Amino acid sequence: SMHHTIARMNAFNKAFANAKDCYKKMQAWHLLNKPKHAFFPMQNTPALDNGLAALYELRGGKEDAHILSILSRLYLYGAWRNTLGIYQLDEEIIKDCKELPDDTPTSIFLNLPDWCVYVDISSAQIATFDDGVAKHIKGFWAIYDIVEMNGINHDVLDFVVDTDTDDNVYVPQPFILSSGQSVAEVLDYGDTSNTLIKGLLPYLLWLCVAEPDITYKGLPVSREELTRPKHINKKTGAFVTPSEPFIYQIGERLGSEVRRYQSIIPHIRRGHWHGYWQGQAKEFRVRWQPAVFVN
Amino acid sequence: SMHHTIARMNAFNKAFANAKDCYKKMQAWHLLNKPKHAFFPMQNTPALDNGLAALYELRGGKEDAHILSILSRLYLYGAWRNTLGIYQLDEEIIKDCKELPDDTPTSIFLNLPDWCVYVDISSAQIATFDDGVAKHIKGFWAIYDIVEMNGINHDVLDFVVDTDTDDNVYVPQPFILSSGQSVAEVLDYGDTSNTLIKGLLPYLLWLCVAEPDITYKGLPVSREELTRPKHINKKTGAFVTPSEPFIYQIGERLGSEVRRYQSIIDPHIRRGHWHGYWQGQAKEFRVRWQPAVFVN
Repeated sequence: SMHHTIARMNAFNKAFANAKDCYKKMQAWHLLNKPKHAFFPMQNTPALDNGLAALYELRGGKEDAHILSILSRLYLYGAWRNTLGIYQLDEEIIKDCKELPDDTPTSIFLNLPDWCVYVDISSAQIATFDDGVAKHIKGFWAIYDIVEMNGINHDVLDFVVDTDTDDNVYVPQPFILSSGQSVAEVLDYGDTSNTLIKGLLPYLLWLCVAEPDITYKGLPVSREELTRPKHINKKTGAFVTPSEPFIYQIGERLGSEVRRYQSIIPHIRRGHWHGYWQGQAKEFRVRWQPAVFVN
Repeated sequence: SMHHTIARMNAFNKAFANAKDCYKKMQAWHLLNKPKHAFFPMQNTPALDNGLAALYELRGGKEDAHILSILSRLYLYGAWRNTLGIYQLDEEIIKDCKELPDDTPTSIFLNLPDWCVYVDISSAQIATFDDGVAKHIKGFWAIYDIVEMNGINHDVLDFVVDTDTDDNVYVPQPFILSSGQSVAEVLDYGDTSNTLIKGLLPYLLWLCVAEPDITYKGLPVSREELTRPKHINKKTGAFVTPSEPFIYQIGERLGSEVRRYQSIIDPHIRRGHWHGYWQGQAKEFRVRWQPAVFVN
């Protein structure tokens, strides 16, 4: 079957007929500017379509839900349509991804493989509120952004929640990274959004660490393999985009190992992230600590 | 209007006709044993009703959902009906209660005023899963329990989620306090349940700290007042139970200042948070609320 994300993206592309032209504009901007991490800034989305810019210029247009939905979606799909990476977390790893080492640097989240990735965490049974209603979080997109605040561009990681519903709120939730501070400092000093983000970072960390457990159709994908540069027509400048999503498993091998322990039935000590230091010119390391089997 | 918790409790008391007798048995047990914190242990609920005990003895009775629900509800309501304390958190404070310090002792959660309290956190917009469905957490009960694990008694705080739904899962989620350890240790080191509980602890802390903001119908209720001994008919041994809930506000005064600052702004507000610290040998703990401040 077609993934519900792809079906909703296609339906949006039909219902907003200018979407493909907007994606073409975004590509042009990216080729012009060549940003270090993002594909196209959320800030520039109003400029992409003149009718949307006009409606957005009306009083209350900057707080309209439908218009921000379309703009957020243009930003999201414009970055994501170039790779269509879907990463499904193994349930045994879901139940063990709970937190990050509190001293974790924001810089580590600059290590994502693409401009935008989709992460499937449905087994985590996390919910949220598109206000007025509680909904199951099927997954989320992580997508880079460039935000100019008081004269300076800032590296931001935006999170877009996917509840697989018609009225899904696609508005991104930002998480600043352009500082030498830690996750706790950005998140915990400076909140609904922050709480949500703080829950999603342990899952996203798999696409940032040096030693992940990523497989494609059962074959291991190394970190070098994941980062291996993709090949934009060099004589035409056009973008080539996938016709189907690329669906990976994260932590399947690990899960498989855990599933063997449970089959035996004397106890399992679950895995977790583990992080530490490396006085001056210090460094960070985070590695997964696998579940171990005792007695 | 009648609070939904009370309506569901009455409907349960009607649908399970032996409930009141079971509550009387619990009272007798309490008077015999006089535990330090709990009213009646979850462990003894199968013994309360013979038909339920018989169905519980069947293969798969132990894991049956309906039975477990009845037992859970007897345990919950038997303690809670003696006080009917409902504590509603103020919107401005709910929003600033996010976590505790990891160092926070488990012992501090022995400071609750009743055997069982209900906390209304509707505005926190927290959700959960009665499996297959996502639901809004309207509130939760915190209720003490006493559990023998491997031959020894243990002090436990149980959490019961309230989603205000017919098929609500009333099964308690335990949290051990007998250790002398900290929240982070008991929880994180040792999880779905643990995660939920971790989220709930910041709200429950208001009923444990030395300087809370609790008001009843606009009147301050001090910690000494809250903790004052209640009056069991001394000649008869009967329990007297409230006919209506006692509804308190937590953080209403605090919220009012915060509202005030917003009014002026309509300059910034630094939000409040819990703040904790130490007090080398024979050390002690302190937690206090840090209020929101107005800047510029």
